[PDB]
Amino acid sequence: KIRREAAQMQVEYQETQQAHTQAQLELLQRKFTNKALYSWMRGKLSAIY
Amino acid sequence: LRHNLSIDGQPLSLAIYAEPTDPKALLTSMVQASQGGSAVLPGTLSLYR
Repeated sequence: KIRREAAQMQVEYQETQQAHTQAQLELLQRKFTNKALYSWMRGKLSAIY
Repeated sequence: LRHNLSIDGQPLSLAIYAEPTDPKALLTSMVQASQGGSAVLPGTLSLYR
């Protein structure tokens, strides 16, 4: 039964792993330099060039 | 006999597992904003060429 508890807390460990990887993804999308800025870059540079 | 068990109280019908609904994933997207330009100041004409 202590082994069972250890397995369950391993499950919650990896669940927290998924949680903070999702947090990493969302903060990366919330960063300043992003897809909208880079699309502005590409479009303006293409036309003016 | 009333609760339909064994002689030692073990249930005669196996309890259903009741498999949970389990969690779901989350999603995020991009958000944009628009602005205008500043007022054009009339350039004070110098004397140079």
